[PDB]
Amino acid sequence: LELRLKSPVGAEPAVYPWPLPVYDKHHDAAHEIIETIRWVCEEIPDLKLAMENYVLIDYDTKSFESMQRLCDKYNRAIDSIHQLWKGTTQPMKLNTRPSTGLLRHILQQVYNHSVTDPEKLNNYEPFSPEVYGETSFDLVAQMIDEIKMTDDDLFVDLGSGVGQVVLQVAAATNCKHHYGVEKADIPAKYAETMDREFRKWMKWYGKKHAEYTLERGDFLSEEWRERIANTSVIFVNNFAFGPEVDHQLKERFANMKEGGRIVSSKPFAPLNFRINSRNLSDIGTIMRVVELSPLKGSVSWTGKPVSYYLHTIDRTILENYFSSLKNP
Amino acid sequence: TRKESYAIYVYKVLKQVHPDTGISSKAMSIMNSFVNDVFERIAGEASRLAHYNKRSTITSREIQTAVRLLLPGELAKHAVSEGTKAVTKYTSAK
Amino acid sequence: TRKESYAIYVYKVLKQVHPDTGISSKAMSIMNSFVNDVFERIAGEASRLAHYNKRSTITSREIQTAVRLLLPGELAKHAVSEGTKAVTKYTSAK
Amino acid sequence: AKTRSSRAGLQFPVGRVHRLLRKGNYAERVGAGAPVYLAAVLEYLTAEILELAGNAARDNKKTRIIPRHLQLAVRNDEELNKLLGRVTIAQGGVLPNIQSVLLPKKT
Amino acid sequence: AKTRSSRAGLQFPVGRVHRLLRKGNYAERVGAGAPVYLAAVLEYLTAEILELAGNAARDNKKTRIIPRHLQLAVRNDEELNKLLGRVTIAQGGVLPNIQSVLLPKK
Amino acid sequence: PHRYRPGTVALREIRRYQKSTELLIRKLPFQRLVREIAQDFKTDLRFQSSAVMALQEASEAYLVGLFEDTNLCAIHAKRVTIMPKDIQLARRIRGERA
Amino acid sequence: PHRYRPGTVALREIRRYQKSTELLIRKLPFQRLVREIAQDFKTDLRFQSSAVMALQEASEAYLVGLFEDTNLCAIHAKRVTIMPKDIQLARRIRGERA
Amino acid sequence: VLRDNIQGITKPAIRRLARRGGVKRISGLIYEETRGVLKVFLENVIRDAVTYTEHAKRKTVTAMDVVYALKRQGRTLYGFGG
Amino acid sequence: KRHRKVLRDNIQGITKPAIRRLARRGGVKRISGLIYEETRGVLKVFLENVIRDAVTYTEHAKRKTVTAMDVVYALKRQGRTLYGFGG
DNA sequence: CACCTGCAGATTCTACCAAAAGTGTATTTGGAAACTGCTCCATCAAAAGGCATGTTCAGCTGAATTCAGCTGAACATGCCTTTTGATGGAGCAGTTTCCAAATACACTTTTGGTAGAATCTGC
DNA sequence: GCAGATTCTACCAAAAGTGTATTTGGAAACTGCTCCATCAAAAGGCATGTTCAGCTGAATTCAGCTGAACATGCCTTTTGATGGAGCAGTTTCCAAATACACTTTTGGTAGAATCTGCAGGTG
Ligand SMILES: C[S@@+](CC[C@H](N)C(=O)[O-])C[C@H]1O[C@@H](n2cnc3c(N)ncnc32)[C@H](O)[C@@H]1O
Repeated sequence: LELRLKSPVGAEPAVYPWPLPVYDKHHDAAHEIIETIRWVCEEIPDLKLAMENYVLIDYDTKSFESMQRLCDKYNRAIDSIHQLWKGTTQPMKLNTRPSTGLLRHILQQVYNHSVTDPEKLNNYEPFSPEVYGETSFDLVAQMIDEIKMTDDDLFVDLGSGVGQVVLQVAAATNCKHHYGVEKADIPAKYAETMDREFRKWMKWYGKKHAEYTLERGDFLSEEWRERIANTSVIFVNNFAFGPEVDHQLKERFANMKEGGRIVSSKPFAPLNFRINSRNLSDIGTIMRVVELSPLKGSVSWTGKPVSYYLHTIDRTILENYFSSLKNP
Repeated sequence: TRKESYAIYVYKVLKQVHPDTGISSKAMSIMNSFVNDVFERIAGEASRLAHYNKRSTITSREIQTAVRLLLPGELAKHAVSEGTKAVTKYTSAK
Repeated sequence: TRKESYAIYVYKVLKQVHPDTGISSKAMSIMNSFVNDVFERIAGEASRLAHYNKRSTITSREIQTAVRLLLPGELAKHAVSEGTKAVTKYTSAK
Repeated sequence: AKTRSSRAGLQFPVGRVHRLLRKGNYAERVGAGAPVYLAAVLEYLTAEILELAGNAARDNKKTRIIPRHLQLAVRNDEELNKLLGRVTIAQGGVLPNIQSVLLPKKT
Repeated sequence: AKTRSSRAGLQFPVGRVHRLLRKGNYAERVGAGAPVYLAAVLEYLTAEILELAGNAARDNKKTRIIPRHLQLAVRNDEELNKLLGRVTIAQGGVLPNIQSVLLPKK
Repeated sequence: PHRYRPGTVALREIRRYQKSTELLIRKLPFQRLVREIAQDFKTDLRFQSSAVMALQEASEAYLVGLFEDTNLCAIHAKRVTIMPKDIQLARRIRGERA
Repeated sequence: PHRYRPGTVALREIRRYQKSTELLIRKLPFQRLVREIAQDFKTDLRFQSSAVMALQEASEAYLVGLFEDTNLCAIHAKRVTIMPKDIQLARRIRGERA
Repeated sequence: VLRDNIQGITKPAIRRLARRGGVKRISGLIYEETRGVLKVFLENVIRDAVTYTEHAKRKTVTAMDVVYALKRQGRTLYGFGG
Repeated sequence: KRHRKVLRDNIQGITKPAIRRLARRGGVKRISGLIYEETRGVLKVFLENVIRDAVTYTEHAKRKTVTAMDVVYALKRQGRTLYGFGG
């Protein structure tokens, strides 16, 4: 028939059809069922005790019966917790921040339900701006922790893909607004469905999120020059978009107000920035650069570690150039 | 007999990147070896390439392919842009 | 379009050395690769030798030095004697 | 008049490079754009190595680039290290690198 | 007219070797003896390998030289092995060789 | 139920494969692997048949010789079992890692 | 009387020499070795002084890099002491004796 | 049942290669390590071969493109032309 | 020209401390007593090979003086390209 | 390791210029471009020859322990390399002369490569 | 028995060899001049040789457990047959590359003069 996993708070349950839909050769409906159940067990002590009953750890992905005895144990366990939650125990608070293992899982659940065919997004020829966005969880966590977000800030993702980075930042840190703009029609279209689904799923799990918009647009345009300058936290994914594009994005980080931070996967100027007598076209005349630690557990398809590079707008660099020229 | 070297051109470039930095004669000798080395490597790859394709002419297209064959990833990308740009500009000036 | 190879000459040599021994197609292709490979190594070495010495001409002397640089001991000695012998014989003939 | 280097916007000598290509016996003919493209690449690679070597010199509180700085620049840069993987820079020394198991104590 | 090969007493083609040298862009000029000397060297090396290869075919009870025999001849010959130290002979296999420590303790 | 001791058959296989020259990876799977890698450099490519075979002859000769060096490294550490660290040591010294 | 433990000064020496670039073999003795060897190849040769320095820079770079590989071979065998068998394995994998 | 292509280089095929290489006993982890090594080898050689293919304005990788690629990588191969 | 001392056993000029220093630059912490002679033997082969080719270039040019360039070319031929001496 | 003095090596000018490099007509031609025939490559069907998987235990790897003696650290002694200089002259390298040998066609001859047909033979 | 090597006839653009005339690289000849070999003298940076014992390599023992051998069963690979994607052979044609005579600019470099980064010693 179907398989149903009911909400711990009594939002609206998640329904998974039988036969099980497959999204790709690495993600199927069955694996989403198993992951929900682990993470709910981790949030609610009592739930996991009730998952101890009957047969446990002999379920398998496919076989109606094997997954239904697990689902059915969970649905009974949810009911019990809801009766209990009317009592001395109270609902799972929606001001409690998510933990990193749980947050990763909420985006994974959400992702599969917005994007019903991710392999297609993965066909790109390297060296163009059509190159589909999205970043590993670890990298984005490195950004969130090191480069603080405050509620006097504005977060923007140029080349956001499906907008999962923005979402992750908005549940884990607060800001005035959190945004995603993506150029290529297919991943951006999905970015809207992600924003809505993400909000439904954050309530469902009883956890806190901020306020965010994933927008469909073009991040390689004139309008977005002004958006970037009045923004103070820019995450931008680029490296595999070509030198041509790297130039045009650089020009737009130039428009940025003093104080602004740019977190990128592209070293726009050398780490150890030295003066040029033609840095009237080079972005490094207006920024301090340092390269953030490579993280292992985020390797590419050539098997290379992904870095991010922290660039900080500082006009002292510029002030010094000019003074050296005024002399003699 | 006059003996040529890329020294003055290496110096001009040094001054563009690091205005107040000098270079010892031994380092300049190393830079001159480097330039000659890469010139020969690229020229030889270009020569073979042209021969393999039964072409008697080495054009910027053979230099570009030689550069791609010889240089590691990111260096090849940037070298390619700089050479392409230099030729497009060169051809626009006459 | 003609496809030249050393096959017929390798075969003549085979008959001199082993009159009743044949050679398969794949083996012959290996021998053709061998001859082309040694030809290129020797020729390239001779080319570099002449350029190093600012000479426009590759003569039997550059071929000889190239052989001594490229081939291991005994092989070089016999190759040199074979080469010298052929140029002598050749030079003495109306 | 104007040099072919100025027309191409280069610091490296296009004329010289064209000449060297002809004298090197690389092909019967060498097109006009070949030396331009090649001079540009050589210039770019030299800019890259000098950028990094001057930084190594600065790191070592020196104003003059010496062979050691060229070596630190090349060996600390993945791509230049590969391009010069079979090249020895005289008076370059090596990168400080002591295998872990050789250090004393524990933890 | 007598071929340059016959005059040199060679089986390898002097004329072709001269031509290949000229068009290989090795030098602006190529002297008359160069292609003769080079052809003779190529002939000699060829005879050396075929000599040892043929012997290997014989030891294997075969009258036709196949790649395996060229590999056995080259790898069992110290000098040829070094000359061809960075060359792979297709369908050559390797020399029979088991590290002693791997043999059973009889 | 007859049973050869561990190693007896291994030794038998070494002798057998060192006597022959046929390729040891199956052709189609190798071809698929080759095409997939090439598609990342240029889409819609075709391959002459001899091109794939040359790649396989070269790839197999490379791995076989690498296994020989790997084996010397395992033996150097007084083992007779090759491990990943043996392949890594060999590649580093060959300068493929260095 | 004070004494550093064995290995302490060795580590100090490693840091010192990896920081510098001067040649480590005495110059005249190396020049005599070059002349002796060259003389056995061909009598009555003369040498430009930079030709001998070039041979020395190349010989030392070669030896330092070989000791790095040798060291990796000793460590591979769970030792910290390099031995002739480590140099031999390193040269064999490099194809210097293969 | 699906199958990742590099997984098509099977444990038995790898063991045979190892046997010709004189190897008597193999660690379970060797197979994946070998696959990784083989992929890097093919990526390096194929990249150059395709570079020659494209320079020739062809859509077909020829044996010669491969031979030239192997040769510049110091892996000269005899038997396929050149 | 009168006399010219006989050169012999100069491989011993490559002393134990010099070899120890070279191994330290190579990151080596402990050294077996047999390493010194082994290293001399390896250095002799290296030098014989490079010097043989260098002198071959010297003779070809009909010179009696081995130049820095004869060595640079010999090193290059052997895949040991050296920068800094005109090469 | 920041500060400070003596100095070799480096960046600072003057004048000379042959070797470059560039500007200007004439003449030549390599190879892009378009059309197209002939391979031989991609793909499908089915006859065909391993590979995947779980079981059992032999024997290998590596941990724990011990200790002989190698090899590092420190030291005394003084040899020989290094440094600073000078000098004869071997020989490398510049300059001019000038032929033996190479390039440059033009023409006649032979020859290796290709295509098709059919018989032969090592394995 | 048969896939692949061998034998034979026929076709011909491609080569290669011969003949003729011009062009030229680089040898011998003479010689300027760098720099190589060598002798001298002084002295201190290091090599040598020894003592002593820390701790490393090498041996021995042993048990957990990983890999080898193997039996059991089917799915991916191999083999043989067939439309076309393009690799090539052919023809056409000009943008662009030699060839060649001047004219102008510039990188070397010989010699003398003043500058300046940092080696080297100190605390
Ligand atoms: C590497 S993808 C981003 C993936 C996602 N941001 C992440 O970090 O995983 C880069 C994105 O930049 C987008 N892009 C490029 N130029 C743009 C432009 N001018 N305006 C908006 N988006 C642009 C592309 O469409 C592409 O999806």
